[PDB]
Amino acid sequence: EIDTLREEIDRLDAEILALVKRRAEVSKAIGKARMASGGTRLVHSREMKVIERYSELGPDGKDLAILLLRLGR
Amino acid sequence: EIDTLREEIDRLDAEILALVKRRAEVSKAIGKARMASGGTRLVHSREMKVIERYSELGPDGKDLAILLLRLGR
Repeated sequence: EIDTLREEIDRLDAEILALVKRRAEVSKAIGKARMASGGTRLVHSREMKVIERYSELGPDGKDLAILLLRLGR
Repeated sequence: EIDTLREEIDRLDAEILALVKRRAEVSKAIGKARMASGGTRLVHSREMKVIERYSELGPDGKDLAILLLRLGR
């Protein structure tokens, strides 16, 4: 049973890593299109709603959203 | 196009949040079974391999693994 639980963590990490890699590539695409338009970063609106969604995990959820933001350049 | 990219970030965040919530519940299950056996935490072996896997994202990947570990009690 602890074996099968650790195996399930391995699967969840594989999925999370794949999604996070892809979120960074989509974010960098967005940031390139925005910087080619000299557009203003959506820090107070968009990025705050991203943080709010992860905040449901607690304090570590806000820090997680912050890393995801750093990761997306 | 920036609209459709932001929509794809919304989907990736929804998936990541769901997986992270579940990883915390599996981790807490593992930690309960381990503490009921008075077993030694696998800090230097298991948790280091968890950090190594996320390290492929860079430095923010190691911090991400560290949060995932904190999140799983």
